[PDB]
Amino acid sequence: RLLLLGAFHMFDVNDVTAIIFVVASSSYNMVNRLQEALNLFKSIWNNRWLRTISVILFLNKQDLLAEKVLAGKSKIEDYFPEFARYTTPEDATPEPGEDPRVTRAKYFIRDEFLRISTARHYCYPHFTCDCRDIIQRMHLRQYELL
Amino acid sequence: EERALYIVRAGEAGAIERVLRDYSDKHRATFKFESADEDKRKKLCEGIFKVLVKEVPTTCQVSCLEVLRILSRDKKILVPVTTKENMQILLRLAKLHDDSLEKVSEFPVIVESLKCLCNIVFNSQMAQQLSLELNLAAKLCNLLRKCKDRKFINDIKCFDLRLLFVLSLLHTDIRSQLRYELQGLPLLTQILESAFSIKWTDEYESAIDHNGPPLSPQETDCAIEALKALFNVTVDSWKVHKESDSHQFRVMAAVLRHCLLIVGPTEDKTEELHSNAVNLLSNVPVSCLDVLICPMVYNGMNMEAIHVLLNFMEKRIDKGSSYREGLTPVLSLLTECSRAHRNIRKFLKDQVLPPLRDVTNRPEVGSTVRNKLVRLMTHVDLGVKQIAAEFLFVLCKERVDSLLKYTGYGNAAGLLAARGLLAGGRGDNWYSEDEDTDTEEYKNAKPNINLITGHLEE
Repeated sequence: RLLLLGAFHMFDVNDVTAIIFVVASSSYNMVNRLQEALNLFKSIWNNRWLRTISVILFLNKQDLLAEKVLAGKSKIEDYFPEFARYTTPEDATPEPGEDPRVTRAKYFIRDEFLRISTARHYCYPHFTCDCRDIIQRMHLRQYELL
Repeated sequence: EERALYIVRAGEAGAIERVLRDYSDKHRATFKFESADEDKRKKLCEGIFKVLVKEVPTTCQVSCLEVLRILSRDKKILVPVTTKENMQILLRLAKLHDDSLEKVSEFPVIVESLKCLCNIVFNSQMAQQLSLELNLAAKLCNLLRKCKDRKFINDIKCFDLRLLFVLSLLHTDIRSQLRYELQGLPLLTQILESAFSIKWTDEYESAIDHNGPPLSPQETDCAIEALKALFNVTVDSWKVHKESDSHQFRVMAAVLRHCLLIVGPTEDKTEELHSNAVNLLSNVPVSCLDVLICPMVYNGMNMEAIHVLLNFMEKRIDKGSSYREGLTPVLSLLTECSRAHRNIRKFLKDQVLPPLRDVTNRPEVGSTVRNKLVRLMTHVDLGVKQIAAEFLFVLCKERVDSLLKYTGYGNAAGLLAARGLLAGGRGDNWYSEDEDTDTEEYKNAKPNINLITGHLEE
């Protein structure tokens, strides 16, 4: 059985194998909403009665986060001061076909959860929410004038 | 610009050549312009077209076209020079009206005119409408036909194909005429076959010499341009298919299979050629993709192209940049090939997922292909992780238990959540009857294996 603490036989709210945790990735500017989620995750991860149970993490509403970041009316630095001096990890992959701001925001949001777990059970984070258009857009960007 | 125009208005043909050669040498590598001298550039550009009307030696024409190509890099000065007469002059100079190639001294003029046309068409949008009204694609195809087999006409072919690629990328009606009313597929396929020098042994088989010399940069450039144009030609209509086109779609796949088994002059050119070949292969209907295998062997067949594709995918996985535009096409192609044909799936299963012998370490810790593909399943990009999970799902005959045996429930949660199989089960397509394939060590260990992590834990 799998417990669903977020908001095989899966039941919400000793026969426990894994935990599925769901949070909204675009709630960084609501009065915060990521702070409560991170506090809850830190509370559930350090429990002594769950020292052998793994956690699967779902991060949905990614497109809304991308739109909010691209709009520019709201900035993460006004809510998370440490974001100003953040540097990308060593396992990051550059994406020339995307705006760097959304990539940095995604990596920062993942690392916020990952550092709690890294600092025996494990954690698995998953982001949740066309090949023709990807190639066509690439051709238009790499064209060089003679 | 002031000295130039002063002499340009003068008749004499030596001074103009020297002035324009000096101007070309000075500004040969400039791509940024200032707004202080816009009018002085516009006046010179207007004078250049006025000069080209009269009859002048070839040396002056080449210099004028070079200066015009240098000046065409700026969009702000292309407003008052995009009329019909200028485009007609450019087409006349490129022999698109005058369609004779009996003189060898006029080739650089044609090349320069094609370059100027490419620049002007890309920068200006009125030029696209004028090209549509002037029937440019038909004349380009006529020139391509007239260039069937001769000598010293490689650059003309490359820049003709480049102009065709630009026109088909920017405008849709021209794409429709090229696909349907102009018969571009056989012409481009013949161009590719002439580039590769393909000799047929059977209806859809070609002779391969493993000790043959590599290609040349000229042929590599021609092939790259032809593949890039063919991608745009066949992208408009692929969801509708009828039996009348199967022969033409199979010849193309045979040519591409020949392409996947050769090498270029350097490694970068080879990678570019193979990437463009994969991009074109991604458009062909799947029911015509069975000519990739001939009667590395599996069940009395030849399975080398799949090995080449697997090595390409692994080498692109090894580097850690541009996963969205460097991994999705080949993974999608492999998945679609495996889903429809049996021999390809059975050959890939025992190469990517050999029978399990070691359960001491975690699936994502290691340096094999399986470890890399499992590590790719938790990326921050959606398409990459989805296609990476779907490939391994297809290779396991769409059964949940066989997937959890090799990757673990933790790494496979995304696909199970997306497809609704989050509580077990199987897919919809049926492949064949289950068989036993278990190693002896795993049978002893199996009772002490964690489902979520998928390894034997001490």
